[PDB]
Amino acid sequence: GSNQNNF
Ligand SMILES: [Zn+2]
Repeated sequence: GSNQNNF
């Protein structure tokens, strides 16, 4: 799957 981190 794809992963996104938005700090
Ligand atoms: Zn993955």
